[PDB]
Amino acid sequence: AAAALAAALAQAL
Repeated sequence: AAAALAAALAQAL
């Protein structure tokens, strides 16, 4: 998840 979520955030912002 750490990977999944970090990327989620990066892209969102």
